[PDB]
Amino acid sequence: MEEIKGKTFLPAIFVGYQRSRAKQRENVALVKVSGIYTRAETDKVLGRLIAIIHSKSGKPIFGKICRPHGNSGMVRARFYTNLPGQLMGHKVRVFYDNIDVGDRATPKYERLYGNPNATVTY
Amino acid sequence: MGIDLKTGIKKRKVERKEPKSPNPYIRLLHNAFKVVYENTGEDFTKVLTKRLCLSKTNRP
Amino acid sequence: KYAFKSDNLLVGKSRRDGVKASFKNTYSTCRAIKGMGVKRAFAYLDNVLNHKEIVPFFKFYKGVGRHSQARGSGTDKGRWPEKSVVVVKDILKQAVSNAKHAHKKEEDELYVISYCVNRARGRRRRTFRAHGRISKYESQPCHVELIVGPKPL
Amino acid sequence: SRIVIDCKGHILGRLSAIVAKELLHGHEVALVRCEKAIISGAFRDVKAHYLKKMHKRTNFNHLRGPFHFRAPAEIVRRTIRGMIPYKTVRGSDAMSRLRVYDGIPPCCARYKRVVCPSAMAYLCLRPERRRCEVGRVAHEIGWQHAADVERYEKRRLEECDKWYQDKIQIDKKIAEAAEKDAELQRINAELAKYGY
Amino acid sequence: LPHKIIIKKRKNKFIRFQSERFVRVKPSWRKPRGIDSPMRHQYRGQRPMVSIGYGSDKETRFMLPCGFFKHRISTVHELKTLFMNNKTHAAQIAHGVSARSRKQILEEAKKMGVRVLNADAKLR
RNA sequence: GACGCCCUGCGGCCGCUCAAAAGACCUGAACCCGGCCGGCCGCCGGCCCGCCGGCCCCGUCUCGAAACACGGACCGAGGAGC
RNA sequence: GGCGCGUGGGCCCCUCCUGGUAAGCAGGACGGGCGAGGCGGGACGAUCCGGACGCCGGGCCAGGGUGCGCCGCCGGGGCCC
RNA sequence: CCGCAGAGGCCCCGGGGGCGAAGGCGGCGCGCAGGCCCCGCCGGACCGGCCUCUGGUGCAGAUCUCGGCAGCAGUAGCCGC
Ligand SMILES: [K+]
Ligand SMILES: [K+]
Ligand SMILES: [Mg+2]
Ligand SMILES: [Mg+2]
Ligand SMILES: [Mg+2]
Ligand SMILES: [Mg+2]
Ligand SMILES: [Mg+2]
Ligand SMILES: [Mg+2]
Ligand SMILES: [Mg+2]
Ligand SMILES: [Mg+2]
Ligand SMILES: [Mg+2]
Ligand SMILES: [Mg+2]
Ligand SMILES: [Mg+2]
Ligand SMILES: [Mg+2]
Ligand SMILES: [Mg+2]
Ligand SMILES: [Mg+2]
Ligand SMILES: [Mg+2]
Ligand SMILES: [Mg+2]
Ligand SMILES: [Mg+2]
Ligand SMILES: [Mg+2]
Ligand SMILES: [Mg+2]
Ligand SMILES: [Mg+2]
Ligand code: NA
Ligand code: NA
Ligand code: NA
Ligand code: NA
Ligand code: NA
Ligand code: NA
Ligand code: NA
Repeated sequence: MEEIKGKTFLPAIFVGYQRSRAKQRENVALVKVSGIYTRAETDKVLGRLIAIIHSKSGKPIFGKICRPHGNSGMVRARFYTNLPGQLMGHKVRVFYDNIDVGDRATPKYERLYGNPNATVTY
Repeated sequence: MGIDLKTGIKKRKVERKEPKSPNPYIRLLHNAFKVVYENTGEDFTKVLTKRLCLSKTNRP
Repeated sequence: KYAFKSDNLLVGKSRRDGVKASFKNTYSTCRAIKGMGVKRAFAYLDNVLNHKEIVPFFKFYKGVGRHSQARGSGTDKGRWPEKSVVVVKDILKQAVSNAKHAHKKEEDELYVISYCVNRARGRRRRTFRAHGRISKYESQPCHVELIVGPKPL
Repeated sequence: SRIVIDCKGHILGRLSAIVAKELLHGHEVALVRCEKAIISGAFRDVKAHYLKKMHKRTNFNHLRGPFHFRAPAEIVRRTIRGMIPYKTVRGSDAMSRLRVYDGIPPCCARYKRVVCPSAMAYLCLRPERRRCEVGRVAHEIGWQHAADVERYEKRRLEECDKWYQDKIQIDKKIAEAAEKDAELQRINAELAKYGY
Repeated sequence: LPHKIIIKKRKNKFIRFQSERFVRVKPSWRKPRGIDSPMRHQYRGQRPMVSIGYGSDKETRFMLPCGFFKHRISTVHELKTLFMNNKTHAAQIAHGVSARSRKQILEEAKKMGVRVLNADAKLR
C-alpha cells in the first residue's frame, strides 16, 4: 500500500459494469468522477491512472480511463484484473501526480495477446 | 453472415477426378497423364485423363 | 470394524454387533452420553431408567412428545428408552474395564470421547392385510461402538 | 460523512428519485421534517388516492400484507423503497443506509443541512396549481402525533433562536481574527490567482 | 524448440445437458435432439454447444504445456528407433512397464539425450 | 483362530495361524446411511469466492407444451432393422 | 440421365373476397413468415418492429428508447383535468 | 471417424507382466467431440498398440424386465369375545 502512500488524488466511484437490460460486460467498469458533469470535461481526464483498494488484501489494483460514457460525465475504465461485484459502490482514486507502475495497469487480454504471432523461447 | 447467395446461383455439380479403381496400373497411368497435361495444356491429354477416370459402364 | 482411529493410544474400546434394539433410540442414547465423565454417565443412565432424567432427541423426533424434563437442553423433545439404556450401560462398562486394566488408568479421569451407531440387517416376518394381501414386518437393529479416553482437549 | 436534507417544501417523488440515486452510490442520507413534504393536487384527490391505496389486502389473511403505514416518515420511506431493488443484497444494504424523521430530533439537531432546489415546489409548480403537505394527509388517514410534533418543533425553534446571537458575536470575532492573521493572507492571495 | 504461444479457445469441458440433476445421466457429451429441447434452440441462458470453430490452431495442436510432442513407448528398442527428431518429441513410458525395465529405459534415454515425461514414477 | 486379562453369563480386549485375514469367506461399484472434519443453497459467465448478470421439466403426439395433456421415486444390470 | 427417401392434419401477417348479427367462426386469392430462424426491442407472447447464427478482440450503429427500478438528454415553439 | 467382443498377422536376439495384469477410487494432461493417456491408493494373474477379417456391437425414458433400496416414520396401527 506504500506504493501510493501520500499521493493526492481526485475522488471517484465505481457504479457498476457496462451492460444493457439483457447482457453484462464485466471487462469494462463505469466510473463517476467528482466535479465532472459534461462529456467534454471528461475529455479533459482521458487516459489517466486510477486505483481501487480491495477491502480484504488491502493492496491497490490499478487501471486506466478509456473513453466517455453518455452525456453527463461518466467514463469507462479497464483494470489489471476484472472487479468482483462486492466492490460496487466503493471509492477509486484519480491521482494528480504521475506514477510509473510499469505494467501493473494493463488488462489481461492485452498482456497475454498483444501480438498473436509472438514466440516463446527457452 | 447476412448475405443473399440463392438468387441467381445454382447448386454445385459433382464430377469424378480420380479413377476409383484398386488396380495400381490405372492409378499410375492417370497420375502420369495428369502431370503431362499440367506441363503442356494439350487437349488430347486432357480428354485422355478424363477418359481414364471413367467407370466401367461408361467404357464400352 | 472400528470407525475411530488416532494416536492417543490410551483409549479403552468396546463394541457389539447385531444388537436387537431399535437403531434410532440407541443412536439418541449414545449421542446423549457423549462428552460426559464415566461416573456422571452411569448416574445419568440410571436416572433415565426410572424417569428422573430424559434423553433428548435431536435426529429422529417426528412423533416424540414435549416434556418438561427436557427444558434447558436445546430441544423440547425426549423420551425414556429402556432397552437402549441397558445395552449402552453394558457396552460402557466393558469399555471402562478394558481401559482401566490395559493402561492401569483410574476411573476419575476417563471420558466418553467417541461413539458410532450403524444400521444392520434385521429379521423378516410378515403381516396380513385386507383383500388377501401380505406385507412385511421387519426389525431395525444396529451396531454400536464406544470409546473412552483421557479428555476431549 | 452523512448528507442531511431538510424536506420542507420539496416534492415527494423528485426528492425520492434523488435520494435513491444517492443511496445506491454508497452515501448515508438522513431526511428530517418529513411532515412538510408536498404532494401536488387538490386535497380531495390526494386523500381519495390514498384511501384507495389502503383498500388492497390479502383476502384470506390481512396479516400477510400489504401493509399500509400512516406516519409521514414511513410513507416517505415506502415511496423511496419503490425506487430501489430491495430484494437483493445490493439494494437491501442501500435501504439500511437511510434514516427518516418527523421533525428534527436530538440525534440530528447538530448537523449541517442542505436542500435540492431542483425538487422544490416553488420552482416546480405553476402558481395556480393545488398542493398539500403530507402531514395533513397523514393526519386524515390515521396519524396520531401531529399536535405533539408541532409542540416539540415550536419549543426547539425558540431554543434555536436563543442560540443565534451567540453565534453572531463569535462569528464576528472569528472573522476579525482571520482578517488579522498573516498566514491565511498568503493562502488567499495564492488562491485568488485561480479565481477562488 | 521455440514456438508460437498456445491458445485454448475454451478452458472448460462441454458437459451434457441436464447431467447435474440425475446420477443416471453421465456428463459425457451428447447432441440434444428433442422436439421441444431448449438447448437445441440455444436460448440465451443455456450452456454452450460443441462445434467446429473451437478448433485449435494446427501449428500447436497436441502440444504439451512444456512445448514437446508426446510419444508412448514400452521397450528399449522402441526408444532407440524413431527418436532421431528428438528436438520436438518426448518419450512417455507406458503404465504397465515394471521397475527393472524402467531403470534400463531411463539409463538408455539419458545416454541418448531424450526427455522422459514420467521419470519419477515407481521410484520409492 | 494359541496364550493372557475382564465378565453373574451373554460377550469384549490383547494378541495368535498366514505372504495376506482372504475369518465363511476372491475382487467389492452405484443408490441410501453413521461418526469426525470443513461449508451454506442448482447450472452458465466474470472476478482477489460471494457479489452482479442470465436460465420454466425433460421425452412425446401436435398449427401450437412450462402447462390444470400423457410417461417418469431412486440406483445397477439386461433391452429393439439381424 | 439414373436410383431413392420424407411429406400428402398446417397455421399466421398484409391487401382482396364469400356465408353469417357476429365470432380468437367457417371457406377462397398474389406476396411474405412460423413450422424448421438463434440475437435486440414491443413489460409479459411460435408469427409484430429490426436483423437471419463458426470461436474471439476492437470500432460503427438498425429498431426502440434516455426521472428512479434500469444501460442512455439536452435546447427551442405551441397546447394542457 | 471414436468405442466394444472375437479371428488371422506384426511387435530386430523376439511385445508388456508377483520389481505386480484386469478391475475399483481420486487427480493432472491431450482432443471441437465421441474418447484417450499418465500419476497415487486398493487389488492379486493376466493384458494389447498397428494392418486385414467378423458381429447377438454403444440407452434416460417403453403404466419396460429382474434385483436392491429411500422419504413418508419411530408414523398408521396392536377397540369383538
Ligand atoms: K394432442
Ligand atoms: K387426462
Ligand atoms: Mg390384517
Ligand atoms: Mg383370503
Ligand atoms: Mg479442451
Ligand atoms: Mg460460478
Ligand atoms: Mg441471478
Ligand atoms: Mg409417440
Ligand atoms: Mg395420432
Ligand atoms: Mg389439439
Ligand atoms: Mg414439451
Ligand atoms: Mg446395458
Ligand atoms: Mg396424416
Ligand atoms: Mg381458426
Ligand atoms: Mg411437424
Ligand atoms: Mg424461415
Ligand atoms: Mg442509468
Ligand atoms: Mg495366485
Ligand atoms: Mg457374440
Ligand atoms: Mg437405465
Ligand atoms: Mg406426521
Ligand atoms: Mg400409535
Ligand atoms: Na484367485
Ligand atoms: Na414456450
Ligand atoms: Na395418450
Ligand atoms: Na406417475
Ligand atoms: Na425475441
Ligand atoms: Na487400472
Ligand atoms: Na441386441
